[PDB]
Amino acid sequence: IYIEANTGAVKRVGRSDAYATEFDLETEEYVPLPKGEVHKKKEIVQDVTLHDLDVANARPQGGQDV
Amino acid sequence: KAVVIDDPPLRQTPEPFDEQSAYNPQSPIAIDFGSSKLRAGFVNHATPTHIFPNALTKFRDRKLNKNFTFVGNDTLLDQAVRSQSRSPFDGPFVTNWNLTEEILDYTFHHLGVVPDNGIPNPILLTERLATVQSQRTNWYQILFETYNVPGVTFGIDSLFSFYNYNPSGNKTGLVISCGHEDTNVIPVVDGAGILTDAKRINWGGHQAVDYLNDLMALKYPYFPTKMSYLQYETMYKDYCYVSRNYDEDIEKILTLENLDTNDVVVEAPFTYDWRNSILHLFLRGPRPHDSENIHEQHQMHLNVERIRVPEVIFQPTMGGQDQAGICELSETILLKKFGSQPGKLSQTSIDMVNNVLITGGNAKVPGLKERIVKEFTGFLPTGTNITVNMSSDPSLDAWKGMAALARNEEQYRKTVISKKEYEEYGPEYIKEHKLGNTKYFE
Amino acid sequence: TRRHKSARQLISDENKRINALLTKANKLVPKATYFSVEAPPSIRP
Repeated sequence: IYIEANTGAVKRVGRSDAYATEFDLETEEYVPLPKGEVHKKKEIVQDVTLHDLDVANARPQGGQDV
Repeated sequence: KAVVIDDPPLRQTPEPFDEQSAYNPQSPIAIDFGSSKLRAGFVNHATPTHIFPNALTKFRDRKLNKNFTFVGNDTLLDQAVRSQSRSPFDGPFVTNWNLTEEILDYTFHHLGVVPDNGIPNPILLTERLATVQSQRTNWYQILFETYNVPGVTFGIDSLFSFYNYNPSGNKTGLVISCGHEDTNVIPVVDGAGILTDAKRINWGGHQAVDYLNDLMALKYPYFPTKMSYLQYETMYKDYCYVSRNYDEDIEKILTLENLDTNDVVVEAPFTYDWRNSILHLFLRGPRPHDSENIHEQHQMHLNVERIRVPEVIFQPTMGGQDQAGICELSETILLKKFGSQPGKLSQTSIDMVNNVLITGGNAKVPGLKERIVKEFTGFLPTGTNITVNMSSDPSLDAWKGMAALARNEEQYRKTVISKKEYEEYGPEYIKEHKLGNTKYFE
Repeated sequence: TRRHKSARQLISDENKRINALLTKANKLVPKATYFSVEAPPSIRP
């Protein structure tokens, strides 16, 4: 999976590589295990404009997040 | 890069026997009834004095009564008596007990002990885990009423190894033995080997050489000469190592840039592009096949899959045994037992992780240590410090466990059984000392 | 008298002895036998 602590986004990468021979053929995309640490923290800078904000919170039809 | 041939022969020992006449009638005898190697010696010496392959031959010679040259490296003196040599030690445990009496009679000659009644000294015995009760009754007979020993204790040799490298006797640690015939993982708490929690793998090293023989026979069904089983152990001890990770190596193990350094070819004793064909690379390696050459018909192109025969310890499913590997046993022991849960290690589990000892005759293969530490840090939580220890000779350390218990006298009195206790309790009696076997029931 | 008895037969009558002891006991979980210390099958494929 993918979990971001602040936002809360949950993204499923796929089934693990050690679970690849439970069946000889199935739809589960088998991705390998990640080679790094589970927890990764880094800092970024977000360059937004004022107009990005005004079109963010003025939607005639909402649901910009989904 | 020219092809080099490798010879598979083992020479003979011209000096098989040596002993000393002087001895101490009070100092006990340290013994190790090893499957691959019998080890013998006194108490005061740090290293075992006599190492022998635990094998005998009944050499038959006409005109001279047909009973000659029984036990020792004198079996290795001639190739013929080496071939007829019969190790009595079977799968679980030995089958032929008077053959064992011949071995004990031979080593009692080779400590130079002058016989006083049966035996005037305590005997320090090694014994496999979870022994069948009939086997221990036969041990009680062959010691007490056949050899008149004052005292005999027997326990698991790897537990004595664990005691030997942590001689306080109360440490918490994990011991993984890879012996000749079986291999096992024993958890130890407070210096006491908790034998309800241990698990045993029915592979060892005997079945590893058997697997190497079977793969090399099926790879070349039309090989001209037959290759000996001693030569199979020479080939196994020489060219074998454990992968850091088996899963990504096997895709790369027949790539052409790999075969330059991976593949080493063995010469048996005697007197449609190839780059596209993976059978050509599997069978004949990185040099083009010369189908007329008598060298190539006797060339043993192994090391294409040298990784496969050691790797079956971690996965016994290629060995045919439906038993979980060493990694899964470590998962269950370190994350589900002694009060530890996945995500929260108990303190005993952390102390077991901090002291991990591996030992045995099958630990001489390179690459086991890094694979063990990487597999351990695969499932343990981050920041858990892992310390794994190796010997100079992992096989020889059980004898140093004998010497260590012989030194520690106040611990030595607890393990030692007596003739009086044996006759009072019968052969169905075992002292539940911590460095040895426990009762079958509570 | 001493004959070679098969190691498989040794495991067999050890199993028979524990089966006899358990069947006369229940009508007592074994703490540590040769069968109980055998490793179980794996759980991952």
